Amino acid sequence: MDVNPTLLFLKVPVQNAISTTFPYTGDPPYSHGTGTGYTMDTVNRTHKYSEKGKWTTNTETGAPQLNPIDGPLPEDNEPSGYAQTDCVLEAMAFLEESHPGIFENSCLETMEIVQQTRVDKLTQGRQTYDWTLNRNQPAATALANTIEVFRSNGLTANESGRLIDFLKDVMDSMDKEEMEITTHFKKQRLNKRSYLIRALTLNTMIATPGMQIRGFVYFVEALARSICEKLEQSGLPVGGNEKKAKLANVVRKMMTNSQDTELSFTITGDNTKWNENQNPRMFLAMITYITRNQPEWFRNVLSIAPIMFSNKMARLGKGYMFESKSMKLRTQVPAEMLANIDLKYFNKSTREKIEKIRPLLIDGTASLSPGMMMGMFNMLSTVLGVSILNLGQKKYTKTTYWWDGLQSSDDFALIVNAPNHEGIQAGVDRFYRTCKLVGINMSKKKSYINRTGTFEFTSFFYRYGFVANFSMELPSFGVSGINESADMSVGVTVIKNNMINNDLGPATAQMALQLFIKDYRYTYRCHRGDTQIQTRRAFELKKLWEQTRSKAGLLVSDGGPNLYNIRNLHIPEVCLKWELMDEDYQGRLCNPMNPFVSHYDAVATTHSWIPKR
Amino acid sequence: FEITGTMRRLADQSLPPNFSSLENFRAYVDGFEPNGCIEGKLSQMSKEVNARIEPFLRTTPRPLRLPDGPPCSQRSKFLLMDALKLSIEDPSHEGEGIPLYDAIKCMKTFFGWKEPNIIKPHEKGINPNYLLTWKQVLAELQDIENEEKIPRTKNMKKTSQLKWALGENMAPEKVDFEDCKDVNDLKQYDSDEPEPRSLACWIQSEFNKACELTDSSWVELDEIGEDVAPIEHIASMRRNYFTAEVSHCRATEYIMKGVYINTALLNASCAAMDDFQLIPMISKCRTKEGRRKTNLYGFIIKGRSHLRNDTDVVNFVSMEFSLTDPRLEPHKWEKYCVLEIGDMLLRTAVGQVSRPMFLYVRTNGTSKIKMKWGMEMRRCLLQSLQQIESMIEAESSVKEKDLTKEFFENKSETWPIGESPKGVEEGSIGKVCRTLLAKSVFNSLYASPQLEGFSAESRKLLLIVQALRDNLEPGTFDLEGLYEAIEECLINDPWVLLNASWFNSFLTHALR
Amino acid sequence: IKCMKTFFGWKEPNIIKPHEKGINPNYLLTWKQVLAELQDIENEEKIPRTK
Amino acid sequence: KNPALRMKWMMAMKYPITADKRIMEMIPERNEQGQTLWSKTNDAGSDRVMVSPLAVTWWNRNGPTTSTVHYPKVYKTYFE
Repeated sequence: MDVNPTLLFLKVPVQNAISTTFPYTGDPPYSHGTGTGYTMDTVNRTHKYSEKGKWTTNTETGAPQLNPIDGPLPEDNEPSGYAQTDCVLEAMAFLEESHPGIFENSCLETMEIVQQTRVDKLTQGRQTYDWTLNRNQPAATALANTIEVFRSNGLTANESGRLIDFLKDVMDSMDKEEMEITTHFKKQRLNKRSYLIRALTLNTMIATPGMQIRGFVYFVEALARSICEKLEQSGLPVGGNEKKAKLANVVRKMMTNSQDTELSFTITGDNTKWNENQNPRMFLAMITYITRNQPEWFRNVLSIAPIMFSNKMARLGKGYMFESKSMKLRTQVPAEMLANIDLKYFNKSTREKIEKIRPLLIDGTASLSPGMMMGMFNMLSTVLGVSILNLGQKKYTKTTYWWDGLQSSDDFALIVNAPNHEGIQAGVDRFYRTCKLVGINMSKKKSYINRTGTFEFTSFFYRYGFVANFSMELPSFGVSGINESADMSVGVTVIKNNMINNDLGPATAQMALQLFIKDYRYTYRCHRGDTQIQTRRAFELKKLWEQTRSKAGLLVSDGGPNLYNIRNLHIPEVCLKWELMDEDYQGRLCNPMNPFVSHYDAVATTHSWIPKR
Repeated sequence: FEITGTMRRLADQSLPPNFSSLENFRAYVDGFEPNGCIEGKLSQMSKEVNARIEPFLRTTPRPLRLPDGPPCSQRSKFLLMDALKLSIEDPSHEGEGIPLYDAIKCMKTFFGWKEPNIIKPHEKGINPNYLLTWKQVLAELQDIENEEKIPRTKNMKKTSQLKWALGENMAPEKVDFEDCKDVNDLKQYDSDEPEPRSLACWIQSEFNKACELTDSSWVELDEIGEDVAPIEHIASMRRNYFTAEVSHCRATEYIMKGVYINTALLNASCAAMDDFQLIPMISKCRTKEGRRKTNLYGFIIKGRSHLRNDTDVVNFVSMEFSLTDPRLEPHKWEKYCVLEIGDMLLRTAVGQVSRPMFLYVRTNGTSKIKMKWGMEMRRCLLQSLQQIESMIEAESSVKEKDLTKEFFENKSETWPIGESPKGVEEGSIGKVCRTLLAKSVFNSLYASPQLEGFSAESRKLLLIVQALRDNLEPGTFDLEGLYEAIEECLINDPWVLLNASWFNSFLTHALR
Repeated sequence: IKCMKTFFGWKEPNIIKPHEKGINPNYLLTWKQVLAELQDIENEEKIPRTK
Repeated sequence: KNPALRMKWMMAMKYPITADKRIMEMIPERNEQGQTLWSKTNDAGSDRVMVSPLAVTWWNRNGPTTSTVHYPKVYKTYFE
């Protein structure tokens, strides 16, 4: 008998056992797919899908920027970023018409948010390209570096505390011909061109922007979030429980008025080259349409991020690595040597990349005017997709078929109803061509269509009114490494949050609690006082064991038992046991005069000590 | 708020064509009215831009084309089904024994050592170096009793055979490009496309043996708070029924082996950064009678472990005891050099039998990111459980009842779980649990981007086949593109090739 | 050491029956030193054969 | 970089905890079994003293007791 797990699908439907098709449920230990060659391929692919655009050398940049929009309509099913301004504006107008006043209101909440926005909030972010060291650094240090260099220059208004003044300081740096840096260890000068190019690079790490643009992108993201919160078709930015209902809602909405003779078909669709085709200039048009009949200052603030994304550049990784079979060497080339170099040193495959990319090289940074990068305007792209979906109402198609569905950042599910199969095909084709008009390409290889009742949307497998409830990211059943008192609370809080966010199962949560308690006891040497395992603490923990009458009130760090279950994870351990602790044990454990403490929710006990540094 | 200078002139070029100034475009947008350009541009668009649906019938899907070539070879970091243990019992006074003296105690229980000789030579190595490394390992374990003070850890002598084995001398020099500009053979890393390999039969046997039951308990989980809520009762019932059936599985032994070995490697790398430290391969279990048992699988000699990032590689040499002759399936052991080191005496029901005992030796490399992956293999339990639990809740929704009792307690083995010469066999809920655990463990051990891509791309084909089986009229847009996407991930990995073969078997049996 | 690790009833020592021709605090301190020097074994980089 | 591995390594150390200087006048240097509870060693840059994890259990089983009547009410939401 040759075991075969996949044969379980002969009896169990795939949607029921879909969790067995995910190999890791975590983070695999290779994290590959990044490098200079990948960045070069990405830029070449972006410039290949828009070959029929207009080339123009930028005055302030000097690099050939490509403008593909309003270009020729595509002739085939290949990817194309030849979007149309008029179609985009018409889609925005119809979206605003179907939801009257949404843009105005969203502008009011965006103004409310933008008023009190703090500069310190910009510290919350992933790795940021520091424009001073020309390398990737955490945002908490990038913000400090940029504000200190601005202080060294005539740009010391960002200490006003409001992020608007920081952005104004960023604005004023554009019209200064010399940026000077004094590193307390040298004198550095950047002219107009060098500072401008350094302020418009997307550094590899998927890439990351600089620090001068995170503030600008945050406001447009807030505006798009406000737009999406009023949009039903959007699958963002809701969590898990409020999002699982959207699938059932859209299924029911498309199956109520439909009788038994009108066909309904759903497509579980995926979008191909989502970020290599959408253009910042269309995002500029959408921003302008959204903020019409609005104060000039607010419109001006939100209008610049698409401009920078239209005039951005991509950094070329760290470079390449050579080898020798005679002198035994591993010399490297950095990115800055890819402009002038001998092409024989590379293989056949990389040579074509270099030949295609060479016209776009400017100071070691390729010019990338069309396209985007991974996950920057996800909410805005969701808004555009929802606007395209909105055109499926019978008042817009003017035909016997009509479509509606859900659109996330790049994933979409679309239900179309039509009296006949030919009507279904016509509606699918019309949706496809309408998406093509706006620079949205649907992956034909990754998409499939069937009858309504089963589909998928952002790893949510809907089948006959049921959505599979499993966690795609399992918790860490390990100690945080702070101290005995903090680790218990953090672990139980993590398990509780993961149950209430990722829909972790109760039995899996219980086993995760068991594993966490085992790890905690082995890390802190706090096994139960009645155990036979011998450690350096085992004597003391036993002397506290027999001494204590009510042994169920002892903390786990004190050799006590585990009283945690599904119902108790919101109660801190000290609070959970403050009815079985002995009076003397309570006095000793929570003595304010203990020598271990000195003046995520834990009572201050003697277990809140400070480890060695 | 105003924009002046650089962005005023820069915005004019960040607009759609036929536009000169940002203010002009801004004024134009304010007066825009929908005149119906979308329908006109649809009329102009060519008819070749479509989304034609080709139907998906019961004769449309074809089997995946597995690659051809020489058979695949083992690439695991330790022996899985060929492992041999030297075990010692432990009562209760041995609480925390040093892993080095446990290894010595385990080796002292064997008296069948012979003069080593090379059974299968490595084709890309100096086999006498492996022989000398094994001899040095044996010798340096006897000098321990001859020291004035007993050491806690053993660091090996940096001999020539160890230096060659650990790759301490082939590391080339990091020199700047300016000083080696004019070299006649200075090219970039030869990224020769991996050689495609055929699927061999050993990996299926490995998976078969991974789902079986052993005579020892490998996980001993701690207690939990008392159950009060009904949901706690259901969760405890599911968890206890899962654990009581999976605790004796061989996949759990693989989990424990990985955890212990990777923990020891990480500790040695963090502590003895300059030493050629000897690390025993130790696992601990409980016998059927409740006695602690310590098992020694072999030894690992660690190289220099000056680790700065999580991608820096530690080289090591692994010597593992075995009873399987490497000449039965020599292609599985491409990367090994196998010696004959002793004669084990197995006491079977028909008496004592003497069998050769071999040592499998190979050079391997790990890293901090890989060791942390191996330390947290207990997640394979948490994953496996939620795969069973999600199969219950999904099935218990159509009946709107609880089917936990109807699954574990119902003694009708009703789940198709494997092939057979006669046909498709069926197993019970417990065997299914162990098979899912083994699948998770093998996904962890043979983790690769090819497996990730294959799983992601074959999920869609599985869903399409399911829609066909539901008479939902499935429709595709480019099925050949999907097939080529799947077949791109099948190159040389035995686990991914086995999963593709499993998919082929499911496809040929589902359309009947 | 293994035999001593099986006992957890250790207490603060005190003299029950004093020696009539000796310095009993010396005996108390000798027992305390015996107990203490058996725990310093784990604090050595190499384990000694004899103490 | 990973706090968990650091915590596991540092708990194997002899005096991983820092305490106030006054601890040496509250707990004995060694317990009933001869295990040393703290060492006369200052902190890296402060006046704190090195302390074993055994000292926390010693305090919890032998330290002075005080009044803990208002503790159940100060964390009103947690005890509720």
